[PDB]
Amino acid sequence: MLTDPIADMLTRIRNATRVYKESTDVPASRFKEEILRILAREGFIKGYERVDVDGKPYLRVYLKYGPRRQGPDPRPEQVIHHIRRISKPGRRVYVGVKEIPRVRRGLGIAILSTSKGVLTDREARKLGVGGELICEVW
Amino acid sequence: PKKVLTGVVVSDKMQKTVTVLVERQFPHPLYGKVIKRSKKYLAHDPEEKYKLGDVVEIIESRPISKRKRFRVLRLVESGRMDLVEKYLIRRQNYQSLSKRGGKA
Amino acid sequence: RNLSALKRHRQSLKRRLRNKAKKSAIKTLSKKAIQLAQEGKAEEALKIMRKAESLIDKAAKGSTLHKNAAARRKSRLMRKVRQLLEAAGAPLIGGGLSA
Amino acid sequence: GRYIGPVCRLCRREGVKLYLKGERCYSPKCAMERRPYPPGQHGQKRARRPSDYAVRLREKQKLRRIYGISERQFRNLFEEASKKKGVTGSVFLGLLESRLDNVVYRLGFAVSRRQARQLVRHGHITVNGRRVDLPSYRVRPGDEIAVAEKSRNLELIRQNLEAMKGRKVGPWLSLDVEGMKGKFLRLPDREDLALPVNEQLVIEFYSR
Amino acid sequence: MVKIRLARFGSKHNPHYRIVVTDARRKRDGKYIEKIGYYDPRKTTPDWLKVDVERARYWLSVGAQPTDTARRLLRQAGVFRQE
Amino acid sequence: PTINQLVRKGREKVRKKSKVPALKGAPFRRGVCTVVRTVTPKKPNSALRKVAKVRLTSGYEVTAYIPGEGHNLQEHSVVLIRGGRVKDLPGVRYHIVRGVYDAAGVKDRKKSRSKYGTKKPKEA
RNA sequence: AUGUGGACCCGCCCCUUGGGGUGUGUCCAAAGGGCUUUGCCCGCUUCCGGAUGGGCCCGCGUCCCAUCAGCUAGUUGGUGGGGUAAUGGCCCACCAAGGCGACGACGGGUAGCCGGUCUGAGAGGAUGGCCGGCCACAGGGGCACUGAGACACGGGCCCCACUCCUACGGGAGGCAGCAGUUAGGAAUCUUCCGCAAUGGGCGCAAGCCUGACGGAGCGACGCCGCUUGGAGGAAGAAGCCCUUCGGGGUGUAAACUCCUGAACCCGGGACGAAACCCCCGACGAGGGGACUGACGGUACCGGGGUAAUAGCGCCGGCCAACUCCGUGCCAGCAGCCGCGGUAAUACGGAGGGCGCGAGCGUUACCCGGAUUCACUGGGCGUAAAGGGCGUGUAGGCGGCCUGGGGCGUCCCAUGUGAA
Ligand SMILES: [Mg+2]
Ligand SMILES: [Mg+2]
Ligand SMILES: [Mg+2]
Ligand SMILES: [Mg+2]
Ligand SMILES: [Mg+2]
Ligand SMILES: [Mg+2]
Ligand SMILES: [Mg+2]
Ligand SMILES: [Mg+2]
Ligand SMILES: [Mg+2]
Ligand SMILES: [Mg+2]
Ligand SMILES: [Mg+2]
Ligand SMILES: [Mg+2]
Ligand SMILES: [Mg+2]
Ligand SMILES: [Mg+2]
Ligand SMILES: [Mg+2]
Ligand SMILES: [Mg+2]
Ligand SMILES: [Mg+2]
Ligand SMILES: [Mg+2]
Ligand SMILES: [Mg+2]
Ligand SMILES: [Mg+2]
Ligand SMILES: [Mg+2]
Ligand SMILES: [Mg+2]
Ligand SMILES: [Mg+2]
Ligand SMILES: [Mg+2]
Ligand SMILES: [Mg+2]
Ligand SMILES: [Mg+2]
Ligand SMILES: [Mg+2]
Ligand SMILES: [Mg+2]
Repeated sequence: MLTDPIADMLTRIRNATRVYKESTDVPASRFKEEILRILAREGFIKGYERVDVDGKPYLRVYLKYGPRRQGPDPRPEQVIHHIRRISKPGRRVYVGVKEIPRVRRGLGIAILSTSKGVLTDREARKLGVGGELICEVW
Repeated sequence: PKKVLTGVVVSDKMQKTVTVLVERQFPHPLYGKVIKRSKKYLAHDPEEKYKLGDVVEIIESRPISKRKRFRVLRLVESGRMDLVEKYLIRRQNYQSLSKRGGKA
Repeated sequence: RNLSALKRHRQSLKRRLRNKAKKSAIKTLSKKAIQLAQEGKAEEALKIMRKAESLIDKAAKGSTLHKNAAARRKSRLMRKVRQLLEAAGAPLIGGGLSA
Repeated sequence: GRYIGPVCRLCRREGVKLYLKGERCYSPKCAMERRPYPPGQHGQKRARRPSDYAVRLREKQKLRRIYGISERQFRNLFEEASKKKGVTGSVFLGLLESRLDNVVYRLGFAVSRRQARQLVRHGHITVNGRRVDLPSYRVRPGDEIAVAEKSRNLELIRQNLEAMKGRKVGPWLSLDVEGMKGKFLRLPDREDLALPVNEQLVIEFYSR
Repeated sequence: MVKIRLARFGSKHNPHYRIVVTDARRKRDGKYIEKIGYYDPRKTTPDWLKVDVERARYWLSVGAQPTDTARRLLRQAGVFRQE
Repeated sequence: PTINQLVRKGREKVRKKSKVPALKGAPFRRGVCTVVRTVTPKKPNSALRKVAKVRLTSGYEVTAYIPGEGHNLQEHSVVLIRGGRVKDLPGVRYHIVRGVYDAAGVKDRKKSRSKYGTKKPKEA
């Protein structure tokens, strides 16, 4: 089976960006959707949209990259240097609001899910909740 | 607050007493994985009223015998031998594990 | 040598002997009441149980029993005594019992 | 301990001019003056590029041997400015300059720190009217450092406090030449010191 | 019984006591019940005797017994306001 | 290992195996000197090395190096042992304390004198 | 006898495990002493309440070995009784046939646990010594007595071992209380002062007891403060340095240039001690000088006054610091790599130098570095490591959507986290 949908998506993204694809398809989940909302609003992708593939729901994800650099290897800088699933099945990770990590001195985010909903760290430190740490994305 | 526990009757072969299997899940100190774990309680059944299979609430009581310091508070949901079976099977795997074979 | 507080030991003996009699009094008086109750001799049986409850509380005045050690010995006694008189008896003198 | 041996052989080993002979390391004979090569039957041969350790070391014996302090007191001090709030580098120097044997040297009562030490040890110095005979006593700000009533008429004081006429003191001391009573206004800052020392190494040396 | 005494907490040649509620059977310097003051017998500090006087009244009301010296300091703070 | 495996089994820690069974892990043992033999070193060296089979109060029977120049270690002299493998003799993992009991300290040394247990030269 | 009241059996109601009220019957109290003598003091009996101290029960946490896998007969439960302050197979008769175990039972090994301590950036690792809390023991085993409390260290009985007395029948002992002796050991202190302070027992009090304690003694064992202050040349009966009996350094570094003044001497001399008690007011009233100091004539303050202990390790690289001579795989060095075979900065001396300094080195043990048991944070084609392959039990893990619960998870308040 698939044993981890969020990890799966987070990877599909990481993989597709390394080859500088335009979009990339991920099978749809109200939860995965709620995460990409953050990735857009924090500026790591251009956005997602609910396209249907073989009559089955997916989520085209339009990726951003930096500008065409110079010298040998002209390939552009990634907007997503790093992306890592943290709490995984059989290894659930929960932080209270006192223990939420500051990723990369704030030059990057940590998505996490709470009783108030899926938020970034700066957001969840604002409302004073903690929860299931889902991933870093510096 | 006298401790209160929720669990499954797994034995009725005693007079006025039932064995309760209280499960307790909790995260592991070093590795933080959430781990199930369980413990059996002998509980006071004054009217051989709780029959093998159901889920009850166990309450901390004045001692009644050796190793028997709980009375049965109230039934939660009735029969469900899926848990007894899971427990009865677990007990039967010991049939192997010895010096020879057994039942898997 | 010769700590003069072995005088404490001289007293323990003198006390031990005082207690030990009061116990035996209660013991052989309490059996006598039960055994008079297992025969319907209700008058004599309460005449003696009443005496026994008394030595019980008296013996609980000093250190010999004190506490509910006495209470218990009275509870066990009147309970046994009444039941046996209830195998056909009718408490005649009914001294220490209330019905 | 206190070292206490031939001094103007350390002027030479650290290679930096040092004022341990207080009066004499000014006139053309600090030994540094026209003999700046290290001591021993080797001071003139060519020096190989030192290891980063030797650099950190020499930079530390430099600072320590300026104040004439046992390594026991020194490390115990650094480890305090580490635990202390603020920049661990400079706090150190403020503690070293808060030592009463040094303050008495900075206020121009003796010519060297060495002679200054001996004036504390012999109860010629008072802090806030009371006598003090401890070269390691830590002067705080607002502490007026006087000279003993008994010793006011003493030879060395008359001579050494006289030459103080005209000279300026740090922008954290305030001496009064008349009653021979200076005052500790403020904990000195790094730029207040002209110490030919790079504490950044001294920090690194103990971070080993 | 329960008492109110002094438990010595200074240094050699430097005494500092702690007025304390404690069961008499207990060690002098061991686990007491409640601290209710301190006493520096050499008056080296301008505030060399403090007493939670509210509290002393509570322990004296359930039958704490002071030592002769503990009773001194209680009167000095005016625990029993003899007037 | 998976996380479930660390949970089930786990990590196992490391034992200290002492390279000096001076029994009670004391810092020195007394011993009565038996054989005061002479051994030839190994791999890349050559010499006549002074060793000593020692009978320990710890009931042990171990061989130990006699540091310094000459000794004075008879068939029955008594001696003190400390730690110290000698790289060159195998089986020798202890030293003798020059300057204690029958093993008189080295004579006429002027340098490393607190080892070899030579008193201060009377040069004062 | 008296019954304020309390205990017991039946009940009656409230409560809900044996909590509180209530009726009949029964049962249970007591101690006297002193007086500045008929009214004060300290006692005495029953009952309720408080406070302190403690018993028992439960959840959770608490080292290693699976080359320990099955364990259990009072063993698991029941009724009844015994025992206890009280629950309970704690104990006993009778009945049922149960209980525990791979989430490690049974066995073996090791060990007092903790507040803490050491280390580490942290997670973690190591530890439990002083101080404080709890437990256990008092030559070894067992048992009860007395009592509020003991299964009782300086109490009792019995048995076992050791020592001592013995008229040979029988007796006496127990420092793991302060000191001290002895043995063992690498190694661990004075048969000291004192009841002044704090604390304890008893006493109406005066007081008495207190190797609890407060002190002093010994030992660089530890920490912290402090002294040895510093301006000058160099003839080897076997003993002053550097190109051959030869080339500078030691080195501003002195056996003596002034200054100050450790030790030492002389005199003053304490805090710690105000209560208990006496005295007026009522036997706790701002009066007690009633009196009290072991440490100790010490700390500390003032006068006099001497130039007045330096040692230990290291100098091939790691690792700060180099030359001469002697020695020739010898004597020896050595933490690891290594040096010595005639030209040695590595051995041994010397001069010089580096590090620390009343200490400096060696050994031992713990953490570190070691991301080398890797949760943070490692690996397994060839370096160590994929099970010869499958089937599948327990276990771990689990696609999309909706709704309920709120066990996990999160937040606020709160109690606790003693010193
Ligand atoms: Mg008596
Ligand atoms: Mg009567
Ligand atoms: Mg043990
Ligand atoms: Mg013994
Ligand atoms: Mg009593
Ligand atoms: Mg008794
Ligand atoms: Mg006793
Ligand atoms: Mg004894
Ligand atoms: Mg011996
Ligand atoms: Mg007293
Ligand atoms: Mg003492
Ligand atoms: Mg006074
Ligand atoms: Mg008064
Ligand atoms: Mg070097
Ligand atoms: Mg050497
Ligand atoms: Mg040579
Ligand atoms: Mg050499
Ligand atoms: Mg020192
Ligand atoms: Mg590690
Ligand atoms: Mg580590
Ligand atoms: Mg890992
Ligand atoms: Mg590896
Ligand atoms: Mg291989
Ligand atoms: Mg294979
Ligand atoms: Mg799911
Ligand atoms: Mg919840
Ligand atoms: Mg809280
Ligand atoms: Mg605390």
